Amino acid sequence: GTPFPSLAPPIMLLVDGKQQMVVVCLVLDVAPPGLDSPIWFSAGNGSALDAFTYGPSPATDGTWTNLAHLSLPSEELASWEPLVCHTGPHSRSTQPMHLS
Amino acid sequence: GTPFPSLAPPIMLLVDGKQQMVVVCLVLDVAPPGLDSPIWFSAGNGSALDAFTYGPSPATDGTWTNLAHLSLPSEELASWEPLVCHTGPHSRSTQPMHLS
Amino acid sequence: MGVSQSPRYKVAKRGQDVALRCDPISGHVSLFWYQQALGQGPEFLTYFQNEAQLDKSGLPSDRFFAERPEGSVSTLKIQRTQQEDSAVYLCASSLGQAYEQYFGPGTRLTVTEDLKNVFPPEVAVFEPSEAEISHTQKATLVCLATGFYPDHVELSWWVNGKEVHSGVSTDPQPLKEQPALNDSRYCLSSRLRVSATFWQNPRNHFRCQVQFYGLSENDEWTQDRAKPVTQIVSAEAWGR
Amino acid sequence: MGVSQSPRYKVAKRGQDVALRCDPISGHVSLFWYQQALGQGPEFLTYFQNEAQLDKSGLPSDRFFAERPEGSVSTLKIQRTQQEDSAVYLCASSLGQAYEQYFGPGTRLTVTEDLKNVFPPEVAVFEPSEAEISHTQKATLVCLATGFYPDHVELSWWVNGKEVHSGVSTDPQPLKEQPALNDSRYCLSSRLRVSATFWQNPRNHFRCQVQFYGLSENDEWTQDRAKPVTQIVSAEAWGR
Ligand SMILES: *[C@@H]1O[C@H](CO)[C@@H](O)[C@H](O)[C@H]1NC(C)=O
Ligand SMILES: *[C@@H]1O[C@H](CO)[C@@H](O)[C@H](O)[C@H]1NC(C)=O
Repeated sequence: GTPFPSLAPPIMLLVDGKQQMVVVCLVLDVAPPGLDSPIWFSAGNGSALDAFTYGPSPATDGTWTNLAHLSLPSEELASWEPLVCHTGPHSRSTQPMHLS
Repeated sequence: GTPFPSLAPPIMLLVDGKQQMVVVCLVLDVAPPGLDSPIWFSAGNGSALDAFTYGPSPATDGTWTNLAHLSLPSEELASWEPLVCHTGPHSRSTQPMHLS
Repeated sequence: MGVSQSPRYKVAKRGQDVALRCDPISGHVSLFWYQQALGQGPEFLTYFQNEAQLDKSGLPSDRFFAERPEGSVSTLKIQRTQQEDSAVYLCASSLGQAYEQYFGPGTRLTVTEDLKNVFPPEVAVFEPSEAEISHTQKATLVCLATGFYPDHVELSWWVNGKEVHSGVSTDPQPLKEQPALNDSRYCLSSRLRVSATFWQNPRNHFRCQVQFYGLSENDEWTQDRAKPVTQIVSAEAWGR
Repeated sequence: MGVSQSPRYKVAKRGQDVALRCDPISGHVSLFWYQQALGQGPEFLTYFQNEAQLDKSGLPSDRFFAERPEGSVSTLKIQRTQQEDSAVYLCASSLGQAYEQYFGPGTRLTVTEDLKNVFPPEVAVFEPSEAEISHTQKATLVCLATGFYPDHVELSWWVNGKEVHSGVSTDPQPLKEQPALNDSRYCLSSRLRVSATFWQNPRNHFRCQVQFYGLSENDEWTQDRAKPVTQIVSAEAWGR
């Protein structure tokens, strides 16, 4: 009954000749609500970054977890870093993750 | 971990000057699947009746229940009776319910 | 206290400019506006720092414009609203851009071509079957809210004049009766689970309430038959 | 044994007639055909009683036609398939119309204007964060399958060459990347939860598999870049 987000180690992929920086935030111990635990991210310039959620999913051990990934060029890795994830409900958050 | 359907007492409503026969089937103890426990009905003439499901819903006591209602004129209550509901997975079923 | 928004539910016609409001918690320096649509996470819109906007990246169309003159009250307006505006706009407040956020009820918005598509819920309650009673020694009541548009409803059970939350399990969100058609009505179901000994008591009264939010007073209605305004629809049944 | 259907996944272009098959359990007198669409319950179609159809009420369009000549094998064909045919057709068998039913894997069908809309999944795996490891003493891996159409995929984890099901939690159904657009790609996620002591072992190999079902061999492809055929896409990572 206590939500717990976590920023996973970044991954590097390719799109159109451009190196792509992809990250994801995983919130845990989320109740089984009719609503959910919204997941949004924050950058370095103070701006927020639109992401893609996968919605809460009933785990095999009788729990619920919401997921959301974020994609952005490795070029701008010197402007958004560090990266922060948020969830909840008030809401909850995690520690900044130095992209660099 | 053992699905259990049940035909609830019918109800009488009004649509357009016509008395409407509305019934519903409630399946219980349904697991939390990525799929679900499909609910279909059977009539008297051997034919099946298209219904409307509400999908499995996480109960507050850590369970899942799928629902589905069926509507038909009280005129044809002398052709479809008794009524039967089905669920699962093989599949499961219930006892006939004399509409009349 | 804490963060409150108004209105919570607003249905409007396309081409009709609307306005929203938010009253953050007292002593909160920052203020945020978000947009949830298609189940996606809160998409940033604008940022308010002491009655001053320092960020407007999230804003797609220039039709939107929020103002926080008082410094404690903000107001987001949307001129000539469209269908892509049909979403839930949230509001957050904090001691600053470096502190946790407090969210309010939010504002569910739904725009439509014609306001004639608005309809109240068709609430009906069913009794527990003898099979379930004799097997689990427990009874479960079912409430059904159908043919209502938009999906602006609040279902709640009321046993003996008082609302109950225990044993109450309602669907996460209303389901379109016809997903195929772009414009379709919604449905909803709920389940109240009591003891078989409780349901078998004629004295006990069970009622399923469905708070529907439709058109307000300031909205003209032509159709001679009734008028889908903000109303409630319930269904009751006595124990056996 | 028991009831098997073929194909399990079939993607076709509009105007292209298709054909399905079902091999019921030996000794089963009855045979049924159903249609699941929009999440709705199995909608009856036709009925087979010993190679003989005694009911055809469920059939909407005359384009559909099933035959059971052998009496043990049925075949449902759909001439000039359309978009309203995009659904999961199930098959059931029983000792008679008065006995329980046995269902097969079913046949997921998806029709499209152009077969150029078919795309393989973009599978990628992420490692557990140090925060989750030091807190719960457990590690959770994440797999992501994106940009694939239609939603014909089968995700599974493979630890040390062998597939695992324990601690495996995958999404119920693929989610459209853009729900607004009628034609949109799908996404998918999964979660494998192991012990922190297990993930912290370089020897252990973790792989996320995503079985994608696209176009068969008998389908012509013009686009010079690759060809979205029935293939698998995986992503792996070693423990730390
Ligand atoms: C910060 O934000 C601005 C405005 O979007 C952007 O142009 C810049 O690249 C970012 N990085 C810096 C220089 O702070
Ligand atoms: C049985 O089915 C037929 C065909 O749909 C229908 O016309 C009739 O009303 C039903 N009742 C009887 C007479 O068995």
